[PDB]
Amino acid sequence: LAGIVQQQQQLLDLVTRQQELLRLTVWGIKNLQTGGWQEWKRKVDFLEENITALLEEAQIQQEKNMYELQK
Amino acid sequence: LAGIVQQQQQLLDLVTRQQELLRLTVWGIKNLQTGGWQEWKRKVDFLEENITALLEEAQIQQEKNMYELQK
Amino acid sequence: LAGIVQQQQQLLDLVTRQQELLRLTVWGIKNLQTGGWQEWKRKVDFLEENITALLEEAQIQQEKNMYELQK
Repeated sequence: LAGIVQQQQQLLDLVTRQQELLRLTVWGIKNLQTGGWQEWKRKVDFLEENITALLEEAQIQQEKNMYELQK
Repeated sequence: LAGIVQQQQQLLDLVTRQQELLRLTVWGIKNLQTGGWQEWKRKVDFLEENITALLEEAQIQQEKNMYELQK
Repeated sequence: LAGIVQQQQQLLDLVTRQQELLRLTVWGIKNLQTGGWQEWKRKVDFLEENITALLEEAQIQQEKNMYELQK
């Protein structure tokens, strides 16, 4: 199971890095933009906040899984 | 294994949410755009369709894993 | 554990496909862009390189996990 848990850490790191890149693409689009943009912004803001929260929760679950593994 | 299966659900939720954000960034780029854009669109369309299909398959696999766990 | 390992492959495939889509959105933004863009580019380049490396590492870990499973 150590390999499976390690793979989950690698996937978590990948999703975290992809979120960093997504944040940059959103910044880029907002910078180029300055219709339906008002609502676009509201949705993007919700997703960014929600994903950030989910990453934190996934990190906590990773730690619990590692704890149960190490114990 | 319950924690590992739960972590897979959290990663699936993260990728799903990131796809929602990606769909919005693609919408934003298309809106700003209106060269090599014709082919860019074809590739983006393929990826969006393929990822959507993969998310469905991952959800089904998650359910099967949860079933085997619960049983 | 076969189902869990298979689910990790599905998540890896999802993240890989999302990276392909992210690469396209970055290309699109760069094409539309032509301030803080110089640094934006430096950060995006770092993330693209780092994520590519992480995908390779995740693929290797997937293979090791599958090996231990098959053996």
